[PDB]
Amino acid sequence: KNIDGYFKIYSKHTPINLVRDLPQGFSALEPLVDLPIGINITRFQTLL
Amino acid sequence: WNSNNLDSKGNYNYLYRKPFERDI
Repeated sequence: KNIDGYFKIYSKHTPINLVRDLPQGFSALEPLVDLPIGINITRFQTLL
Repeated sequence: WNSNNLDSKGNYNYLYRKPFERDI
């Protein structure tokens, strides 16, 4: 998320065995990184 | 502070046009 010129990153990792879908359950994401970058953002893309 | 003793010449190298947003 991008707020007041800060780009904030949260994340978590979990073991799974369900290939098909997101698992039905709960676990929260911790803050990892916070970038004071000031960019106006409207679009994004992902690296393979 | 005033920088008339540093940045004046006049000097045209300084230019102008929001909350921590640049205007490139």
